Amino acid sequence: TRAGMKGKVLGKEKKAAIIDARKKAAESRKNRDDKRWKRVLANMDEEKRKKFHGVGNTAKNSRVRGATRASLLKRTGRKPDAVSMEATIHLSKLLKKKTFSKRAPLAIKRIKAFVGRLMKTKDNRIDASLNTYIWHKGVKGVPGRVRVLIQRKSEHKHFYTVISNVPVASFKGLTTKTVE
Amino acid sequence: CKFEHPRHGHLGFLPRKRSRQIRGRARAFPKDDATQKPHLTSFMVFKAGMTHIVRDVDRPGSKVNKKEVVEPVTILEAPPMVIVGIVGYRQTPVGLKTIGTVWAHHTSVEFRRRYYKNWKQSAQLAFSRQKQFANTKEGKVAEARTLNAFAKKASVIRVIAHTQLRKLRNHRVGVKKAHVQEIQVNGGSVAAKIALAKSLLEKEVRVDSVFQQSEACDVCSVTKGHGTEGVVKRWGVACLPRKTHRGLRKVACIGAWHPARVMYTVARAGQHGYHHRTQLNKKIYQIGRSVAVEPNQATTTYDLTAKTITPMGGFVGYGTVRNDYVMLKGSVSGPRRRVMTLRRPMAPQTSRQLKEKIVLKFIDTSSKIGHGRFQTKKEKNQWFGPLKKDRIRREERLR
RNA sequence: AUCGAAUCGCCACCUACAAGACUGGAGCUUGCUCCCUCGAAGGCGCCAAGUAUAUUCAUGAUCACAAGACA
RNA sequence: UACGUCCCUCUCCAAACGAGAGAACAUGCAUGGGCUGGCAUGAGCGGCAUGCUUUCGGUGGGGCUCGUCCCGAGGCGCUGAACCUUGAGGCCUGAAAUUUCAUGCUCAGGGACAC
RNA sequence: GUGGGAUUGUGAAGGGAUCUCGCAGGUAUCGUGAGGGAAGUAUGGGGUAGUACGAGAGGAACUCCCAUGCCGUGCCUCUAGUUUCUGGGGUUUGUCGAACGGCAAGUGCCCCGAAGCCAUCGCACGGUGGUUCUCGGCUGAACGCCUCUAAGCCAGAAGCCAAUCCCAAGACCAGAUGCCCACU
RNA sequence: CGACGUCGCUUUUUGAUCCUUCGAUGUCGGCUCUUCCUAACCUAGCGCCGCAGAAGACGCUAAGGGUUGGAUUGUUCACCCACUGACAGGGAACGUGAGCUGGGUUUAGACCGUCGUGAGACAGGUUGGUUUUACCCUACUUAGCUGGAAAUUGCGAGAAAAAGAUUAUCCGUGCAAAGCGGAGGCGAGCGGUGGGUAGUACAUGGUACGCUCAUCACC
RNA sequence: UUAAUGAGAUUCCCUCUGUCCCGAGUUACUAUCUAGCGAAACGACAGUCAAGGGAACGGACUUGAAGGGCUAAGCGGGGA
RNA sequence: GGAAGUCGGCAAAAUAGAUGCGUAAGUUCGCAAGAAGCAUUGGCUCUGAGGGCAA
RNA sequence: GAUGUGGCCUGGAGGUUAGGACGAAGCUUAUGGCGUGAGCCUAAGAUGGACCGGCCUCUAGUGCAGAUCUUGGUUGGCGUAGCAAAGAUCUAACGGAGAUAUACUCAACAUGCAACGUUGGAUACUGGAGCGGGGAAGGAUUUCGUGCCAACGGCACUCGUA
RNA sequence: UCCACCGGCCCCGAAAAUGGAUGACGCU
RNA sequence: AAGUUUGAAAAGCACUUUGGAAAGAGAGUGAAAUAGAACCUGAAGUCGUGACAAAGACAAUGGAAGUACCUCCAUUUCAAC
Ligand SMILES: [K+]
Ligand SMILES: [Mg+2]
Ligand SMILES: [Mg+2]
Ligand SMILES: [Mg+2]
Ligand SMILES: [Mg+2]
Ligand SMILES: [Mg+2]
Ligand SMILES: [Mg+2]
Ligand SMILES: [Mg+2]
Ligand SMILES: [Mg+2]
Ligand SMILES: [Mg+2]
Ligand SMILES: [Mg+2]
Ligand SMILES: [Mg+2]
Ligand SMILES: [Mg+2]
Ligand SMILES: [Mg+2]
Ligand SMILES: [Mg+2]
Ligand SMILES: [Mg+2]
Ligand SMILES: [Mg+2]
Ligand SMILES: [Mg+2]
Ligand SMILES: [Mg+2]
Ligand SMILES: [Mg+2]
Ligand SMILES: [Mg+2]
Ligand SMILES: [Mg+2]
Ligand SMILES: [Mg+2]
Ligand SMILES: [Mg+2]
Ligand SMILES: [Mg+2]
Ligand SMILES: [Mg+2]
Ligand SMILES: [Mg+2]
Ligand SMILES: [Mg+2]
Ligand SMILES: [Mg+2]
Ligand SMILES: [Mg+2]
Ligand SMILES: [Mg+2]
Ligand SMILES: [Mg+2]
Ligand SMILES: [Mg+2]
Ligand SMILES: [Mg+2]
Ligand SMILES: [Mg+2]
Ligand SMILES: [Mg+2]
Ligand code: NA
Ligand code: NA
Ligand code: NA
Ligand code: NA
Ligand code: NA
Ligand code: NA
Ligand code: NA
Ligand code: NA
Repeated sequence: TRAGMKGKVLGKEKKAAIIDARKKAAESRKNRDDKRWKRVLANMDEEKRKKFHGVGNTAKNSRVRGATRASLLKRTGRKPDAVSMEATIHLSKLLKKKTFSKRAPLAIKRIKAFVGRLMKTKDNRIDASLNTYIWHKGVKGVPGRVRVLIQRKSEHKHFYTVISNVPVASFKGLTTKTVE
Repeated sequence: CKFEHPRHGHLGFLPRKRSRQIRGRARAFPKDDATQKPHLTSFMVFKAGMTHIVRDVDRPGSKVNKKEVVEPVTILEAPPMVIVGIVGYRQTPVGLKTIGTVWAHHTSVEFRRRYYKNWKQSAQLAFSRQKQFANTKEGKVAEARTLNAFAKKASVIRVIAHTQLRKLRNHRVGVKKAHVQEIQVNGGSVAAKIALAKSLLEKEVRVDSVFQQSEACDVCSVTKGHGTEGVVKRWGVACLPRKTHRGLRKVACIGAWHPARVMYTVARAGQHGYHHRTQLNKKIYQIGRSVAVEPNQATTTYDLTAKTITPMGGFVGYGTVRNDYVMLKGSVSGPRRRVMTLRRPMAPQTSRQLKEKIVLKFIDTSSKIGHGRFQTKKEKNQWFGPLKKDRIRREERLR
């Protein structure tokens, strides 16, 4: 980042103070607009009120007009050193039109990269079950989807992941979950 | 003493280099007529996609007179622009020089992000000192002096306009920093131009205030890019016979012995596409309102079905047209999502075709994914009826 | 703040303009006569702020980039 | 010194590589759901029955055992079903909807210049 | 002056001295437009009209306006081509004991196939002012008269030049701007 | 249009010469592609005819644009079919072979005719007969980075700028007018950013606006 | 003169087709970028043009006109 | 569209197995001949025919 | 093309004079001086380590820029052309110096990459006219075990017909 | 004043292929 | 092809340190390790590095005259000179 935003230059306190200042500015704008739009909508007529659609956060199945979605995210804090999640990877979207004799090794590399980005880990080990599942229709017959179990662990502190196959009958309706 | 044919390509579009900018920029404006009312001459739009229309033709003598025709059209989304500044130009023996800029008292975040590579992590100081200064009495005097200089020395007045990407709530147009262009004010005296521009300051301008429905416009845009291309595609030269040693898709002779060098008129491989073009005489077939105000965008007097300008499944790679838009007859240079400039026409608008009043009878809104055969989702629903998944949904509803 | 320099005419009167087969003005006789601002100077500047009763200059020693220069 | 710029990172209107357009905790990315579309009716099971559809309707040229229950390409039903649908990179979380999106990941961005 | 470096090759440690370099610009937009490139070009039909001319046979052209060649620049709505989305089916031989899932035949082969790319195989768009030639005139001498020229003028070609269009500041733009810094 | 005479011009023919190249400048045609010329076929204007009209002849300015598809032939030339507004003529190392192609030509094999006693010959016919190399420089096409006006240096100062105690000692307007109008501190003014509140406006999440408390600056 | 035979030479017809009109799309391996490895040919000196003369076709000479430096991918006009 | 390409159908496309039917000129009577052409072939469930040993 | 030169230079010989460990020859030079020049001479080596200069005469395999010159070395091109037939590898554990290799800040990503041999598992190929199992010719220790990776195995190696 | 004839300078006669050459600019 | 021609003696670099090793940094021997092993001298050419000179594009080199800056060079002068 730029010099005036570097962690090692500002230090913890100043970085936190600048961060809270930006947040409180955005928050002041959000609350002012919230109050202004609520009262302006209230003192308006039914023809106009319906004319205005979901401005003052009135419509259902909508975002919050006031702020960003990420600013509404509750930051639970530090994830533990040891953590396990189950996730689908859409492999065919990554392997489309790839040379047929490269499909399975490419799938291994794409899975390693996917998990490494997810877990901030460069040591990403493939369990025998996942490698067997990926290769079980030969080099060019990689399945379009795979459900993997990701287990990060520690042994400075060194983090590595173990990725194993999760056999599933269907992929429909499966999202990413945390497993203990 | 040989067989003869014309050369390949137009030497007036040289060099075939990548355009300096991605935005379409007018290199000239229409001749200024002081007898007309002051008016803006340009507007920035975004290409969403294409469809086709049916209309009846009013052209006596033609074999299609009083007959239906179908025309492909291009849909360009036109959210309103915001006027943020005034610039004046004085004429000198070495060309136009700008006298100065009168900035608005308040600018959008979108306009100010245009001054940054990384806005979110920046100090965000753009125009802060200017605001604090112009707000005062010395700043008010400096603004008055700049405006008086415009009145005294300017022959040309332009406004600084920028686009609103927040209102263009498009998910594939990733850019959040506003596009900025100078829009020339034509018509009236210089004082009248300055008055119109001063009234326009910090205000929103809609595309229907610059253009009218049945008129034509010129389009400044950059063409789709293809990277490095060979002479066959880039220039249209013939392919060589199958028997040719070392390759067929090339120019056999790139020159005579003398001059003992290669001329600039010989076709070579290189950049193709991503060029700026000006593309005059595009007829405006419709200036639509945003769907949140008028949702029956594609409804005509002959097709009463309520539908929007967005085809079933959306414009491919673009999404929904959420704002005001312009329906242009035919095609325009450049891909979807690319910002383009509509300019008031420079060619004479006195032909029968260019004056013709356009009345649309049908606007196709079928799916642009795969041979769309339904105009609306209700038409598809009444073709298929209850499917299995709808029955499951109702089964869940009853429990 | 390096930095020592080469350059030696200033101006708020030239720093507007046009014509050279007609240049200040007339006349009728049209190339001569009569009038004038009389047709060939941009203003200063060159050692007393002004034309005179003055007043410090050395030895920087007989040439040397003027050893000095906001006129 | 400060603004800031670039690299790492992410996207694709760019693209041989440079360069470009962008983003910088952002519905940004991921995975689901819905839409839009493609193909053409999946596996399994079954034959007037606890099956299918809402009172109806329910095979097969032949063949084999002891009227029944077996083998049999194919057919019918559940079933416009099953699967695929963004990826070099379709749509929807900002018009309305018999439904019109849901979730979870990010937890002080790192580095170098500017100097 | 300030700072940072360094001298020539035979040890070490301190002193000078002398060189050299930095000491003011960065970064982000909008524009100008000198110079260069340069592009549109043909045919037909309607009507004029079966008329002007002509004994008659025969037999025209422009205002206009309707198309079409070629060339040029693009585009992908449609139609067409293309498929390693090996998408969904189907089908042969072999093969995992069978069904299933498939797999091998360097994409097995066959039908259909989105997206993208793409065809005068599809669709869109292609503009205005000067200045002259050849030549015809006006006024008008030389030279009474005359004369188109000799001094002046006028009209004037798909020519030339500029506009529009493409690149564009080594064309070094004291063009205008945003923000830091330096100067102040 | 032009006898018989006479004067030119041009290097798109062939001859004449033998100056360059024999320690090698790839050799016909076609294909592809670009450019140039005009002695103009078509396209634009204009004169003139024996010019009634239509069709044409001849000339002038004009080279901006255009000038095809095929049968036989290695062919260039030709001449036949057809289209067309027209199917003009030339140059570029008889443009163009590390661009191709290799039909012809021009080695070695072989057949014929003629010639020769013969080996063999033919300026005659016939058939078969390796087409090599670019990663260097320039040129051209695209594609990046980057100094620089004393074209790197001098400190060597020139604005298609303003107009004044010599640009200092205010701001506006006006003709480079005449004048005319504003311009130790506290408080005030004017504003930038935050609280409270109140409509409204704009395309409607996000800015502006009236009142008050806070701070900040400049005056 | 000859049936049969022929990787012999020639002409025509049916079929067929990207040979062509007139090109377009896809694949593998390259080129391309990276790690490791790493040559040769060739090499007077060098490389922007116009005209002129000149051993009668100059990169150097005369007179003009251009030319900021350094680079990546190509390309076959010239380097007779 | 179908050789208009090209010196020249070069290259490529095309034909295709098996079975039945059918097959010209010419001829050294052997051939020509797979001349040319026409048709049929899957999967299932069956039926027929084609044998050997012993009393 | 001819000729001259108390003209220059080199290896040896007869003479005569000198020099050298307090530094000969050789070699280096912004290292000056002298000569029209061939060259000579000095200086300095922060060079060297043992021979050698001048002058007269004698003598010769006696002076180089080029011969598609001979031999050796170097060199731009150039980190370039390229190392593309024979389809192909993946995964864990073990072994190994071959790593999880770090200044401050820093939880891990964004600061040690890339590559190995063995075993297990997976995937594929050869497809009996075989990268199967044995012989002649030819080769002659390449066979086997242990060890070891300097060179060689046009990349790599912990492996090897080294 | 016009008739013929003869000089000077200028003009016509006077068309080629990369953009170009009294050496260049220019000179009346 | 190829002189082993280190040095007077092998006195052929113990020992420390880090590196897997090769080696590096120290320390020793020696008059001298630019005498460290096929090691005397160690040229040219080519290359690296530090300091400096600058320098558009006139290919570079070259001539002649100056000038700016340098000069581990030579020579001369330094007072009745
Ligand atoms: K490499
Ligand atoms: Mg693209
Ligand atoms: Mg060939
Ligand atoms: Mg002086
Ligand atoms: Mg990509
Ligand atoms: Mg909605
Ligand atoms: Mg398609
Ligand atoms: Mg397979
Ligand atoms: Mg030669
Ligand atoms: Mg040669
Ligand atoms: Mg040659
Ligand atoms: Mg060749
Ligand atoms: Mg060839
Ligand atoms: Mg042959
Ligand atoms: Mg034969
Ligand atoms: Mg044969
Ligand atoms: Mg083709
Ligand atoms: Mg290459
Ligand atoms: Mg030349
Ligand atoms: Mg030469
Ligand atoms: Mg070449
Ligand atoms: Mg033919
Ligand atoms: Mg032909
Ligand atoms: Mg063939
Ligand atoms: Mg017969
Ligand atoms: Mg026959
Ligand atoms: Mg048959
Ligand atoms: Mg001689
Ligand atoms: Mg000897
Ligand atoms: Mg000799
Ligand atoms: Mg010689
Ligand atoms: Mg390479
Ligand atoms: Mg196999
Ligand atoms: Mg074998
Ligand atoms: Mg190796
Ligand atoms: Mg002269
Ligand atoms: Na120009
Ligand atoms: Na299609
Ligand atoms: Na198809
Ligand atoms: Na005979
Ligand atoms: Na190159
Ligand atoms: Na020599
Ligand atoms: Na390779
Ligand atoms: Na010692």
